[PDB]
Amino acid sequence: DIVMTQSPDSLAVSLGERATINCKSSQSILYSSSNKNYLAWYQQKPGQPPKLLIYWASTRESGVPDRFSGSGSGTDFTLTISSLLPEDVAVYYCQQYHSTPWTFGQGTKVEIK
Amino acid sequence: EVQLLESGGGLVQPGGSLRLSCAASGLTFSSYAMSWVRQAPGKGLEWVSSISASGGSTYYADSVRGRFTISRDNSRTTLYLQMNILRAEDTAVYYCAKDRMGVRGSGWFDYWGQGTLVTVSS
Amino acid sequence: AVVATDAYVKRTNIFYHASSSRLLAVGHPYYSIKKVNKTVVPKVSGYQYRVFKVVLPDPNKFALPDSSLFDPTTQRLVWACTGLEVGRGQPLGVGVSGHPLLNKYDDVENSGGYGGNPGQDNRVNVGMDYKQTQLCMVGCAPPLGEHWGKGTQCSNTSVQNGDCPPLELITSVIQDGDMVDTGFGAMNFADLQTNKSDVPLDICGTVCKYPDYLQMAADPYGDRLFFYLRKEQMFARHFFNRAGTVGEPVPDDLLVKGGNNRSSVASSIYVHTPSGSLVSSEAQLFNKPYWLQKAQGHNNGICWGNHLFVTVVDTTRSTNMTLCASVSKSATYTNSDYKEYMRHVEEFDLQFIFQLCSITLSAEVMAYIHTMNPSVLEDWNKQDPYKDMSFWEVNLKEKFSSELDQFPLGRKFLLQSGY
Amino acid sequence: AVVATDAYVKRTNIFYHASSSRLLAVGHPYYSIKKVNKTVVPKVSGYQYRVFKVVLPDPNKFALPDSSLFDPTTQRLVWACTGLEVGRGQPLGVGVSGHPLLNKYDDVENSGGYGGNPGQDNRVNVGMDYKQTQLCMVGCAPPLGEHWGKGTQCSNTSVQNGDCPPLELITSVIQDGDMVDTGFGAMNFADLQTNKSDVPLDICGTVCKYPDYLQMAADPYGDRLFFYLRKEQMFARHFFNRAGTVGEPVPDDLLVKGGNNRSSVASSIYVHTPSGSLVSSEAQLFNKPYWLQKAQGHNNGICWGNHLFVTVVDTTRSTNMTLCASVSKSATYTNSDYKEYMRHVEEFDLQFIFQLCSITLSAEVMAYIHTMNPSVLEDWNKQDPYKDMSFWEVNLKEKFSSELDQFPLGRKFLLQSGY
Amino acid sequence: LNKYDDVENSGGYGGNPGQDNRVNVGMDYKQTQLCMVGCAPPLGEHWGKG
Amino acid sequence: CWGNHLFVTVVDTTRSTNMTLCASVSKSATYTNSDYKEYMRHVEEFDLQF
Amino acid sequence: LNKYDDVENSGGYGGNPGQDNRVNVGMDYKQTQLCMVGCAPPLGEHWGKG
Amino acid sequence: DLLVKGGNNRSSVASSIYVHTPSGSLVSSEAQLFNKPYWLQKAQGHNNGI
Amino acid sequence: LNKYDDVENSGGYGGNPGQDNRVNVGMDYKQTQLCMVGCAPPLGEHWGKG
Repeated sequence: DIVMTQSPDSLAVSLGERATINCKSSQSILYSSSNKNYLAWYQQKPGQPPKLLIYWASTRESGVPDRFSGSGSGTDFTLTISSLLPEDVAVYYCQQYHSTPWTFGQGTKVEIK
Repeated sequence: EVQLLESGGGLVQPGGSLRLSCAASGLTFSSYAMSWVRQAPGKGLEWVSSISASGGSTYYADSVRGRFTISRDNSRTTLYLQMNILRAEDTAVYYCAKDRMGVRGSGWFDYWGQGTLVTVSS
Repeated sequence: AVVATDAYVKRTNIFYHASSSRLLAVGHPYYSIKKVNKTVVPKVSGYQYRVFKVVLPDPNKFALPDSSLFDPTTQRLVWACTGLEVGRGQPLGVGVSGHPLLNKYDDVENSGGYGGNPGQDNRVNVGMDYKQTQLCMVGCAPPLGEHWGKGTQCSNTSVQNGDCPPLELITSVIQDGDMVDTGFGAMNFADLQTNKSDVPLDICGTVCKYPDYLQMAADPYGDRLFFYLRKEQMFARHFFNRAGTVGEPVPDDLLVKGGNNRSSVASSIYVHTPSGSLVSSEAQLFNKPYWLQKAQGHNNGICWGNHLFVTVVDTTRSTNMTLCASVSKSATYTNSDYKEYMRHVEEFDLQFIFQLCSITLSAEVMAYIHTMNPSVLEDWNKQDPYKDMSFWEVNLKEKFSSELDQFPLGRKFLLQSGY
Repeated sequence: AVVATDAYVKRTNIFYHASSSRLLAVGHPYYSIKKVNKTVVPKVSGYQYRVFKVVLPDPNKFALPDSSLFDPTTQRLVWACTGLEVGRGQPLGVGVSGHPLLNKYDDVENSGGYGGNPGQDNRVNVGMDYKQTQLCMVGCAPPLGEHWGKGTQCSNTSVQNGDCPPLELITSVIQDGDMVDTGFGAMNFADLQTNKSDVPLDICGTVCKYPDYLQMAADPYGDRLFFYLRKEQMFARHFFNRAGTVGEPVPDDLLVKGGNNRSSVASSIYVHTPSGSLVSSEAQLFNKPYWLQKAQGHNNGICWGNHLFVTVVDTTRSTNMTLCASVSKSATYTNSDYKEYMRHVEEFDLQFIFQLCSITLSAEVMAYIHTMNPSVLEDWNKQDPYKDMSFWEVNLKEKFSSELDQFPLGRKFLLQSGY
Repeated sequence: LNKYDDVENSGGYGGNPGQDNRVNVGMDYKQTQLCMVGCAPPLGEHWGKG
Repeated sequence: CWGNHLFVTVVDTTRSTNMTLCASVSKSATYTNSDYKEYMRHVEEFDLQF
Repeated sequence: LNKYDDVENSGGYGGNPGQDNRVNVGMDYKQTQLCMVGCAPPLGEHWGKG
Repeated sequence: DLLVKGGNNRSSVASSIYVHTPSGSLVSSEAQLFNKPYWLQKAQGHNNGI
Repeated sequence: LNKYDDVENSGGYGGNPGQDNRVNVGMDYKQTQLCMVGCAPPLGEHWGKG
């Protein structure tokens, strides 16, 4: 079973600054023929169901602010919040849907400083 | 305008059974595959079980296989989870999640339910 | 008036056996792959009509064993069909067709939903198998086939876009490669349906026909068919629903209106999926000799103009084989190392036994034959609609032989006749 | 020209009965287990051709009641077959085949919406049962079988990798242990499918064959089959796709392009799952005697060269039993304490009644036989074409006896004939 | 059409009906072939309100 | 046949394929399906001989 | 009706019932036809408490 | 040599011991053997019902 | 009863057989009828450990 490790621990980002979060798998996720990385990034607020942020490791969901971004390949991935606002305090998770069982990360808690 | 409502949580003695249900409001239910996702109190998100759009095929995790069961009701537009031989490790909050693709579905979820709490103790 | 051929043709005791030998066709089962140049791979399927035009040698020029047994001036000769056998090869199987994007809004057998509205392009990948059919026909002219086509709208109020096209029953000639109805009807799917996503690929761009037994039976002379056999079966497997704007809404008096999300009445165009139950060796018609004893009409198996037309449909052996080719080789089973192809192969062996007949051309006989078919008289001494039609030409000019006992059908014929 | 065997061969009243006693075979049903030495455990399956070569004693050499009737110098003797019975044991059943890693993407019989494109290695564990077949043929020479194989391309432009291989119809001789068509195709699955994951483990690396009746019925002498019986049936259970790049995409004019989530057209290579129907005992062909009276060729049940070939296929008794062996013992049912094995067992009983025949060797008769077969005349005083071929050899040299009533089939024969 | 629940193989009591629980249903009918010939039109029986 | 009359009653449900027709009101790039109107028709063909 | 689980093609271990696991079930019976004629009323057998 | 090796969780080939579940088709009264007398006309063997 | 997966519609490589994966299974058997008459008790054949 693919174990996803979120390298940065719960980190506090200053006001109006970028935030970076790294996700790593124990197997290669990329498919070489079509250049597809099977990775999704979710956001959850305290007490509410989590909301989708990124899919295919690059594409962005409708209604999601452009401030978020995702990148990476192979076994390394990063999610970056270009600008920080008070509404972005949440807990973020990375999921792989390359192979069953579909596993989520341990979750990283992002909070203002 | 798509909503998901869950019902069936409560206390139950160890070894007993339970049933959860999830109702979808403004959605073409017959198209999208769906899943149940557990979350322990204070821990991370864990997959449980998934069903095909037409209900033909189902998938379970290793720790869940044999005890739980997932079912579909397209005419009444409801999703069922039957829980058998409960343990103390299953006290958590359960989520009714909707996939993106239809026939078997790629494993990322667009909309989620509100979540219902299941407790197994004395 | 019309008189039977028995009245004015006399039969002799000369018998001949002709075999076409093994015939093969290989090609794609759905469409025909043509490159920029031409059609390298034809379209071969089990749900197609097989029309064989068999060409016989001219009995007049053909050197008979005896030329002194007939009058060279006052008599002519013609070939009369006596028996035949159609041999198929390959194992029994069934063929799967479908559409990657087919119009199927919802399942209505054990599902009915009144949730969200139907958006644009609700199409699904659907595969099925067709209705089971077998048929064999023999005649002098290609058979007639009926289908339903768009009618001609005359001088009237100009129709708005979207009005129901008028329907007409169009009769035509069944040529080689024309498809057969598969449980969706017998219509010109190219003209009566515009979306091009309502039926599987192998019929969504062509016409499906059904033999016209009533008119072919009502014909006066009886040259269209001497002999036919048919056997078909199907059942309804799944019921579903089509998506689109409804042309004719349900009348108010037939239902009680609903509320909330039930106010919008769902689509009411209901369709099913055909199937064929079981293929078994005890229901087949081929690989069996038929002795054409008495014709249904007046033409009693006489072949005018040295022609013969044999029509075959057989969906009992219709397996579509799948081939795989390896573009490259990688470490552990990449899906992009392999290319997939679909093929269908069809094999025949047609065997016939013919008899010789002679006609005495008196005044009444000459006049009657002139009234019936002027070509028969003009030949005994030319534009023909068969010129532009596509058939499968089987030539038997150098395959006649009277050594009956040396061929299988010859042995069966000699044993059956007893003498 | 070819004459019937009834002319130059004269039968006698000297009947004989022989039997092969019980024949047993035990082995793995999918692949033959072999250690570093060789095949310790053979491969025995219910979907294999069983070809028995029965070797008969020489009529001239062995003992006769009296030699006053025949002339040793001006005459010779051959053995002719006049009846047989093939008896099978073990209860009726159905055998299950499968593949741990089979190429199957989606089940398209009934679905909703679209899903994404295949990744790499989308392969699943699939089991199924096959098309139901049972046949039996008998002849002097081994039967022929047809299949579809890769073709050799002549001198032309060098083909790029991944092209569709050309197809050829190949005819060969069936040997003991060859597989049968199973509703997937009668084709070479080892050459034409390179991924090795498209059909179950039985036939994923072998050649399926189908009897070639059309050409064995057109042999000039007809030594390949005296008689044959066959019964087949199947139906289609499930339908599904395949994963891999499509060699020939759907033409641009046959479909209307979609948008958004229906943009990428799904795979249009459709396959079904065969299934035999209900197994019964009233449909059986075996455990029933057959009386050879008239053959379909010219050779009327006369054995040349003191050998005979029997080909049998029976898939109605094909249960794979399962055995379990205990490695150790634990407290509460450890799953790793047991080891699971698969066996298949087959049991046969072949019984024949033969008749003694004499041939008068005149000059023209001798010339005719020499033209037909040189080995026959050579032996009436070498390398056989069966040097490399495989058969199940059954010797019946010391098993001929004229006490007909003492054996079960002899009483049936005496009831039938009456004398 | 007035269909509520599928009782061929059922599990649990989901609940009681509300108002307007009707679904879109299709099916195929009983198979019949029939031919009468007579001088007068045939009589047919049915069940009506008393 | 009294009065120069006959009555023939026929029921045959074994040929009851409901044909579906589609007509186009407009043309769009990517299959809007609001362009298409769907109609349904059924046809009976008879031939009585006495 | 008293019915706990479906055991035909249902993987899963056996849970212990609680109280009143009954469900609403419908079916159809075995097909039968019978006709007898006599002078005395016919006899019939069944199994009862002894 | 009978398979092409997979990767990731496909590396360990799954079990290949396949079993099925039997079932009789239909019970009917026209297929019974019993409740009908049998007359031993001629035996198959030498002992003729002694 | 020892059963792991229903390979008819399954085969996902997402788990391995653990310890004690047995499930409750019910079924009906192959349908048989047989009647034999003989002076001596009939023989039967089975497969036993060697």
